[PDB]
Amino acid sequence: RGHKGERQRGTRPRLGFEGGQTPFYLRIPKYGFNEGHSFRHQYQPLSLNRLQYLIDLGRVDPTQPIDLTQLVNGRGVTIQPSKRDYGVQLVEEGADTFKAKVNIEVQMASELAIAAIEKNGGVVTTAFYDPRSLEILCKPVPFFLRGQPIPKRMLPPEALVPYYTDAKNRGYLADPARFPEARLELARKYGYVLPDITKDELFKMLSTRKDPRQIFFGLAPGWVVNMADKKILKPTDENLLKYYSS
Amino acid sequence: SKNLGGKSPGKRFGIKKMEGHYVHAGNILATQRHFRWHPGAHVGLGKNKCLYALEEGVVRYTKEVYVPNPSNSEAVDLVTRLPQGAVLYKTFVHVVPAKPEGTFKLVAML
RNA sequence: ACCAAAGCUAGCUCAACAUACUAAACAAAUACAAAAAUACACCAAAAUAAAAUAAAACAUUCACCUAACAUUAAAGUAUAGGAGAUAGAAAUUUUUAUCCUGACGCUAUAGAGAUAGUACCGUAAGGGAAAGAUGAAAGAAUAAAAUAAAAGUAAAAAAAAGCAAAGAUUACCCCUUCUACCUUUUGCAUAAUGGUUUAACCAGAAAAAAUCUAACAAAGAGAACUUUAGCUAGAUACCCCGAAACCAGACGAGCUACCCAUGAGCAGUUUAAAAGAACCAACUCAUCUAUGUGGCAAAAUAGUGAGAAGACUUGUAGGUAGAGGUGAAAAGCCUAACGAGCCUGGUGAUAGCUGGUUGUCCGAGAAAGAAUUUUAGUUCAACCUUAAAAAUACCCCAAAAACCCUAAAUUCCAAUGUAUUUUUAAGAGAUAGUCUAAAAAGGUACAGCUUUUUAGAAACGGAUACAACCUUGACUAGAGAGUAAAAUCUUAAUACU
RNA sequence: GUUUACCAAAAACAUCACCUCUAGCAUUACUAGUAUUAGAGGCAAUGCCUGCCCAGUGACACCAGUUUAACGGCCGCGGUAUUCUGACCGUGCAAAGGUAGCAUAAUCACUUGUUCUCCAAAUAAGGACUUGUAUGAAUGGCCACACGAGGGUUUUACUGUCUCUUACUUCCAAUCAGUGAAAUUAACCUUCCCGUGAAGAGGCGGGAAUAAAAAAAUAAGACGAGAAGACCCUAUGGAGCUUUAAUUAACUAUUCCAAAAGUUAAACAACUAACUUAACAUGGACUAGCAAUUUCGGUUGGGGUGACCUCGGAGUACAAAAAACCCUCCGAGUGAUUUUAAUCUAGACAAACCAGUCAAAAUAACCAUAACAUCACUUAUUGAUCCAAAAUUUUGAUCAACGGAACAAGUUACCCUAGGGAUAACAGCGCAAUCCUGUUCUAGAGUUCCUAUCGACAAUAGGGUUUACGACCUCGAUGUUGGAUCAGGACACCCAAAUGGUGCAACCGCUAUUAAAGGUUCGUUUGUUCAACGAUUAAAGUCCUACGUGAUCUGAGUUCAGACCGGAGCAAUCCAGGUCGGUUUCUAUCUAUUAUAAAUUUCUCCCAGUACGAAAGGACAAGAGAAAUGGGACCAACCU
Ligand SMILES: Nc1nc2c(ncn2[C@@H]2O[C@H](COP(=O)(O)O)[C@@H](O)[C@H]2O)c(=O)[nH]1
Ligand SMILES: [Mg+2]
Ligand SMILES: [Mg+2]
Ligand SMILES: [Mg+2]
Ligand SMILES: [Mg+2]
Ligand SMILES: [Mg+2]
Ligand SMILES: [Mg+2]
Ligand SMILES: [Mg+2]
Ligand SMILES: [Mg+2]
Ligand SMILES: [Mg+2]
Ligand SMILES: [Mg+2]
Ligand SMILES: [Mg+2]
Ligand SMILES: [Mg+2]
Ligand SMILES: [Mg+2]
Ligand SMILES: [Mg+2]
Ligand SMILES: [Mg+2]
Ligand SMILES: [Mg+2]
Ligand SMILES: [Mg+2]
Ligand SMILES: [Mg+2]
Ligand SMILES: [Mg+2]
Ligand SMILES: [Mg+2]
Ligand SMILES: [Mg+2]
Ligand SMILES: [Mg+2]
Ligand SMILES: [Mg+2]
Ligand SMILES: [Mg+2]
Ligand SMILES: [Mg+2]
Ligand SMILES: [Mg+2]
Ligand SMILES: [Mg+2]
Ligand SMILES: [Mg+2]
Ligand SMILES: [Mg+2]
Ligand SMILES: [Mg+2]
Ligand SMILES: [Mg+2]
Ligand SMILES: [Mg+2]
Ligand SMILES: [Mg+2]
Ligand SMILES: [Mg+2]
Ligand SMILES: [Mg+2]
Ligand SMILES: [Mg+2]
Ligand SMILES: [Mg+2]
Ligand SMILES: [Mg+2]
Ligand SMILES: [Mg+2]
Ligand SMILES: [Mg+2]
Ligand SMILES: [Mg+2]
Ligand SMILES: [Mg+2]
Ligand SMILES: [Mg+2]
Ligand SMILES: [Mg+2]
Ligand SMILES: [Mg+2]
Ligand SMILES: [Mg+2]
Ligand SMILES: [Mg+2]
Ligand SMILES: [Mg+2]
Ligand SMILES: [Mg+2]
Ligand SMILES: [Mg+2]
Ligand SMILES: [Mg+2]
Ligand SMILES: [Mg+2]
Ligand SMILES: [Mg+2]
Ligand SMILES: [Mg+2]
Ligand SMILES: [Mg+2]
Ligand SMILES: [Mg+2]
Ligand SMILES: [Mg+2]
Ligand SMILES: [Mg+2]
Ligand SMILES: [Mg+2]
Ligand SMILES: [Mg+2]
Ligand SMILES: [Mg+2]
Ligand SMILES: [Mg+2]
Ligand SMILES: [Mg+2]
Ligand SMILES: [Mg+2]
Ligand SMILES: [Mg+2]
Ligand SMILES: [Mg+2]
Ligand SMILES: [Mg+2]
Ligand SMILES: [Mg+2]
Ligand SMILES: [Mg+2]
Ligand SMILES: [Mg+2]
Ligand SMILES: [Mg+2]
Ligand SMILES: [Mg+2]
Ligand SMILES: [Mg+2]
Ligand SMILES: [Mg+2]
Ligand SMILES: [Mg+2]
Ligand SMILES: [Mg+2]
Ligand SMILES: [Mg+2]
Ligand SMILES: [Mg+2]
Ligand SMILES: [Mg+2]
Ligand SMILES: [Mg+2]
Ligand SMILES: [Mg+2]
Ligand SMILES: [Mg+2]
Ligand SMILES: [Mg+2]
Ligand SMILES: [Mg+2]
Ligand SMILES: [Mg+2]
Ligand SMILES: [Mg+2]
Ligand SMILES: [Mg+2]
Ligand SMILES: [Mg+2]
Ligand SMILES: [Mg+2]
Ligand SMILES: [Mg+2]
Ligand SMILES: [Mg+2]
Ligand SMILES: [Mg+2]
Ligand SMILES: [Mg+2]
Ligand SMILES: [Mg+2]
Ligand SMILES: [Mg+2]
Ligand SMILES: [Mg+2]
Ligand SMILES: [Mg+2]
Ligand SMILES: [Mg+2]
Ligand SMILES: [Mg+2]
Ligand SMILES: [Mg+2]
Ligand SMILES: [Mg+2]
Ligand SMILES: [Mg+2]
Ligand SMILES: [Mg+2]
Ligand SMILES: [Mg+2]
Ligand SMILES: [Mg+2]
Ligand SMILES: [Mg+2]
Ligand SMILES: [Mg+2]
Ligand SMILES: [Mg+2]
Ligand SMILES: [Mg+2]
Ligand SMILES: [Mg+2]
Ligand SMILES: [Mg+2]
Ligand SMILES: [Mg+2]
Ligand SMILES: [Mg+2]
Ligand SMILES: [Mg+2]
Ligand SMILES: [Mg+2]
Ligand SMILES: [Mg+2]
Ligand SMILES: [Mg+2]
Ligand SMILES: [Mg+2]
Ligand SMILES: [Mg+2]
Ligand SMILES: [Mg+2]
Ligand SMILES: [Mg+2]
Ligand SMILES: [Mg+2]
Ligand SMILES: [Mg+2]
Ligand SMILES: [Mg+2]
Ligand SMILES: [Mg+2]
Ligand SMILES: [Mg+2]
Ligand SMILES: [Mg+2]
Ligand SMILES: [Mg+2]
Ligand SMILES: [Mg+2]
Ligand SMILES: [Mg+2]
Ligand SMILES: [Mg+2]
Ligand SMILES: [Mg+2]
Ligand SMILES: [Mg+2]
Ligand SMILES: [Mg+2]
Ligand SMILES: [Mg+2]
Ligand SMILES: [Mg+2]
Ligand SMILES: [Mg+2]
Ligand SMILES: [Mg+2]
Repeated sequence: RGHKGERQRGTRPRLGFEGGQTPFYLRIPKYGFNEGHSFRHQYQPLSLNRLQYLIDLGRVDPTQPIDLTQLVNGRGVTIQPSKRDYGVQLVEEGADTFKAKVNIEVQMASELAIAAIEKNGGVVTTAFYDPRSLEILCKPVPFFLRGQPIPKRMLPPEALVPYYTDAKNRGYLADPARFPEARLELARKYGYVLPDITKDELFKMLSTRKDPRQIFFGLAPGWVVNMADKKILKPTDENLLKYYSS
Repeated sequence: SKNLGGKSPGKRFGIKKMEGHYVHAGNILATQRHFRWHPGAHVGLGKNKCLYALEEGVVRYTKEVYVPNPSNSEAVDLVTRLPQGAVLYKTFVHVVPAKPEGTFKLVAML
């Protein structure tokens, strides 16, 4: 412990304290850096490299439509809504090497990523989930043990609306009239022949959407999953059905 | 008391790179309160009278004849009053440039 | 051989459960001055906790702090703050019965304070102990049985000379060689601190980052997270005693200060007089001196003094209470310490200040640049330690670095002799300095003086003694050897006829 | 009469008396009172008195104005009577300019003012003089009776206080018997000297000494025991007190607005407002009282006072850099001007951090390949975060203690705690400026003549008394002035002895050498050491010893708590200022120590009124005696 002084007695001052000269961490001026950080949106990145590697080893299967829950279940990605993760974003890291044909749904995507999926004859769509929704979507089985109905999917807030309304982004709220046009525009720009998705045998799976108000595939807002009996329960009431279906 | 405020730190004026050293463009060669060393070839002068290298190379010091700019009154007067054989000398710093200016490479054979 | 020594029990501690939570005992007596059968009333009540402390001061602020809502997370996040110290949510999430209750808890200085809230100490509130050891049987005491080991003594006083020993020696001394130990310091044999001695007690505690070991690995974790080799687990860490104080609430006026009630004393002499007159007892004070100074006494004894019908002395019962009371102000007195009582609680107050800090051996190893209500302290550098990566590291010849005059010398660098240096990751101490040689400044061209710069040193050898001068790359054993520095310094002389 | 129970009994307090202020009144104080009363105070009976001032600060009057027996104040410079003075004159400033009295005082210093009285002699006491430029009139001024365990002085008397001690009793004491404590204690096998050393040694070095043990005595040392120094400083430690410190509540009174209860007109002019208020009593303000919370920046050759605290240039720091001082010297806290001086970025300087500095290329601006604002020594002309104002992009600190607490002063001798010999006062040590000694040199003084006696300007060396300087030992204590007692030592000799020189005739002297066995008085005043004075002496030495000596004494003085006076301060309090008063403990463990002698000096009488001298004067040696002191003894008488 040394000898006498403040240190041998155990009393030396707190951490930032410099001995009375104005502390370093306090002489520097305040500036928004971390300003409003808790409210920023966070999209966990997923490269085409990892997606391909996941398909190749048969963690996710390209056969059925790939959404967030499928990515989570393959542990290809990890989402923590508590940290304001709003979902997966698709990045182009493996674009040149990406040979798989998929129906994929992510919450953000880059032009190059999209192009890279189109070239192989698949379909990309950007969908939005609110925090509560997202939480339920990533970990469904713990939600079904909760004993609650399946909540409505919320809309995007005013900031994110212009993103999800554009066919540019293949937004889930976009006008499908614009889709083939923009989709072709991509193929002009990156110089590849755009396949006709219509004439494919898996096409029925490729067109599959969700309702903008719906969390899962083939379930509906307001149902209740009884997992011990392997039954679904649906409201017959008029008010309930009006509320959940609005 | 009578005497006050003699206390100020040293300015660290001096000569940073020495003859024969290697320098990269922008290195400060020397720094000074009055002109002691004058800038020579490839050596820029700062507004505080400090010398810095304009080219990558080797520092050399030299004595040379001093012919002041005719726009400078004082120096011209000093030169004009000299006896007819006399020549002002001063000490200069140069950088002998090391790398060749650039090279010619083969891009494409058409 | 005395004094002594040794037991293993009494009980305790922490949890679990649990019904549910003021035990036991009540014949009489108990709230008259508790323990006293019996007479016309009264009876009752509430007002935010504060401060010590942290902020290195202190003024807003300062978790917990005698108010049920737990748990896994969200999260030390949003927010709140002399926007400082610090403080700090929620939405939203998770939680499967009952039995398997005991103990890597203590064993008489421990564990409860406890054989006991008793003795004892306080007027009171309140404080608060110590203590036990035979055996199956003591309805086996001319008594039988296993330690005889602490300091203290006895058996047995001492015989020149010296930190009490050590080398030794046929031999105890005599000889030779060594300036107790801690702490504190620039420096201690110091005549600086502490200790009579013995036994028993008596003081380093935390896992953010890191390192080490291992699992699994683009993933890992028995949910909530983290991830561009990571994740998970384990292991590695940060003392003890001490103020004057401050705040709240109790208890104190049987001492003493001043009051209120109610009693009691004041003889002789002098005076028309009981006149804050006079002399002088009882009585009350406490002047001066000597004793006494662990005393007869935590304020007395002997003599000597001052008042002695008064603003006098004094008994009994009652009152005023600490931010207060009382005061013919001495800041006096308020239960032997009153510039503001005492006790309990806040409390393990807080101390940059002093003291202390417990096995062995080995590797390396530190004297100060900068800020600072700072110079008794911190936090940064520079050094240094432990790991780890590298590549140059000192040494360094020319050449080179200013203008009037200017020294010893610096800077910078090949070669060459060496093996060091730099980065990376961890980490503290230290930052109150002495003398010697040199360059200067101040002073008295004084200081064992003071302030900087370069160098050195801090022997178990030498300078008799010795910190700093000189010799000397500090290992173990030997009844070998060679060397080093080093031990008395010289002169002391004036005839001129 | 009262007071600090336990260091102060007093000049402090109270007090009769005299004065100010505040009140016109009812069931718990005052008071069962009613202004001839009752509270809050001042001052101190009596007597003579109580002068001038309302500018400041208070308090009344909520502003004017009034108040000093409210806090408090009460001056100069120049010129004048033949001369010192200054009735007079001039002029400045003030709210008034200290009046009467008293006065070297309990009154800053000068001060032991001057003079008279008292004493043989007085820094004492008393009486006068008195500018006290710092007295002074109810924070009272002057006389006075009586009184006082108050403080000073004289006379008588008395005495063991003293010269100068003595005898004897009792208690203690020592021995025997019984019982049986305390502080204390590293271990001790516990000598002396000189040296040394954390600067004062039983323990180190060099020497000396030395059978072992009790018992009784003394106190020089064990920096002896006691109490974590009360002095001093430090601590971002306390507390008490005072305010003109900074923040401001509650409470107590004032004033006001609102609340609450009301009341009036049906208002006025031409063709809604205003006013009211018994006691309670709420919310918000105002002014005071009484208070609450908190603080005393640092550096400093100890603190305090003074000075300083940031930035730059030169020296210190001679040639790369850096480099201190309460070191030596200059500066800065900005002007002036127009060339109004952009954006972005390689690489560097500097550097603990924060801050500072340069700068290529590239863009854009402009001649259409157009980026250093300039001058004043150019270097310095400056300030972080937060927070406030601005709205687009900025601005704001003698935050000058200049790395900056958002906002806080005094004082403590009533003090407290924690520490410090890191830092003062005492003593030691260092040093030797100051001080003291010698020698060296002679210009000069000495009628002439340097050195009989001196000796400027200077020189060399020593001593270690003084005042400092330094801060090295001691702050878990090294108790401090002068006396008393006992003295140990030096010699730099005051006396006694032996001599040299004289501007030595003799007697005196003045010098110098040698010598340390023995001596070195009694009184008046001062606390005093010094010093003055009276009387003497053979002489009344200079010093060292912790300014020897308090476990032997003293306590007058300094240095605690009380109190006056002058002064400073708004006050609390304060002054190297006076004055009165004020607790001085220790049973000895260790060291050390505890009786041989073998004189010393004066003065008489002779020597002789000789030697010597003009005379006045007047010796040495030799020789006889007496005393005194000191050492050692003793009672026949005297005396006790
Ligand atoms: N001048 C100045 N004052 C500041 C600043 N920051 C805080 N303050 C403080 O803010 C307060 C403003 O109130 P003030 O006393 O000026 O009326 C002051 O205490 C002042 O010292 C600043 O940046 N500049
Ligand atoms: Mg220590
Ligand atoms: Mg220290
Ligand atoms: Mg994530
Ligand atoms: Mg300078
Ligand atoms: Mg400097
Ligand atoms: Mg604090
Ligand atoms: Mg602290
Ligand atoms: Mg404090
Ligand atoms: Mg609190
Ligand atoms: Mg705020
Ligand atoms: Mg702060
Ligand atoms: Mg017990
Ligand atoms: Mg017990
Ligand atoms: Mg024994
Ligand atoms: Mg021996
Ligand atoms: Mg010291
Ligand atoms: Mg040290
Ligand atoms: Mg030593
Ligand atoms: Mg000593
Ligand atoms: Mg000793
Ligand atoms: Mg010492
Ligand atoms: Mg001591
Ligand atoms: Mg000792
Ligand atoms: Mg100490
Ligand atoms: Mg000490
Ligand atoms: Mg100790
Ligand atoms: Mg002791
Ligand atoms: Mg960890
Ligand atoms: Mg450790
Ligand atoms: Mg407080
Ligand atoms: Mg405090
Ligand atoms: Mg009573
Ligand atoms: Mg009578
Ligand atoms: Mg009488
Ligand atoms: Mg008596
Ligand atoms: Mg008598
Ligand atoms: Mg009597
Ligand atoms: Mg009498
Ligand atoms: Mg009388
Ligand atoms: Mg009573
Ligand atoms: Mg108080
Ligand atoms: Mg009081
Ligand atoms: Mg009384
Ligand atoms: Mg008084
Ligand atoms: Mg007093
Ligand atoms: Mg008491
Ligand atoms: Mg503590
Ligand atoms: Mg400190
Ligand atoms: Mg060392
Ligand atoms: Mg500061
Ligand atoms: Mg460090
Ligand atoms: Mg060279
Ligand atoms: Mg090299
Ligand atoms: Mg320090
Ligand atoms: Mg020194
Ligand atoms: Mg050195
Ligand atoms: Mg030796
Ligand atoms: Mg060595
Ligand atoms: Mg060696
Ligand atoms: Mg008394
Ligand atoms: Mg009394
Ligand atoms: Mg009296
Ligand atoms: Mg008395
Ligand atoms: Mg009086
Ligand atoms: Mg009158
Ligand atoms: Mg009078
Ligand atoms: Mg008057
Ligand atoms: Mg007035
Ligand atoms: Mg007026
Ligand atoms: Mg007179
Ligand atoms: Mg006087
Ligand atoms: Mg006056
Ligand atoms: Mg007055
Ligand atoms: Mg007066
Ligand atoms: Mg009378
Ligand atoms: Mg009298
Ligand atoms: Mg009297
Ligand atoms: Mg009296
Ligand atoms: Mg007799
Ligand atoms: Mg006996
Ligand atoms: Mg002996
Ligand atoms: Mg000695
Ligand atoms: Mg010896
Ligand atoms: Mg010896
Ligand atoms: Mg003694
Ligand atoms: Mg002594
Ligand atoms: Mg002592
Ligand atoms: Mg102390
Ligand atoms: Mg003292
Ligand atoms: Mg004091
Ligand atoms: Mg400090
Ligand atoms: Mg404080
Ligand atoms: Mg004020
Ligand atoms: Mg407070
Ligand atoms: Mg101060
Ligand atoms: Mg200071
Ligand atoms: Mg000083
Ligand atoms: Mg000094
Ligand atoms: Mg000052
Ligand atoms: Mg550098
Ligand atoms: Mg350019
Ligand atoms: Mg400062
Ligand atoms: Mg500063
Ligand atoms: Mg600075
Ligand atoms: Mg601060
Ligand atoms: Mg006093
Ligand atoms: Mg103390
Ligand atoms: Mg010292
Ligand atoms: Mg020191
Ligand atoms: Mg003393
Ligand atoms: Mg002195
Ligand atoms: Mg002394
Ligand atoms: Mg001294
Ligand atoms: Mg001493
Ligand atoms: Mg000398
Ligand atoms: Mg002459
Ligand atoms: Mg001396
Ligand atoms: Mg000196
Ligand atoms: Mg020193
Ligand atoms: Mg001391
Ligand atoms: Mg001692
Ligand atoms: Mg003598
Ligand atoms: Mg002599
Ligand atoms: Mg003679
Ligand atoms: Mg003598
Ligand atoms: Mg002396
Ligand atoms: Mg003395
Ligand atoms: Mg004395
Ligand atoms: Mg003594
Ligand atoms: Mg005095
Ligand atoms: Mg008296
Ligand atoms: Mg006195
Ligand atoms: Mg005594
Ligand atoms: Mg004895
Ligand atoms: Mg005795
Ligand atoms: Mg004769
Ligand atoms: Mg004749
Ligand atoms: Mg005789």
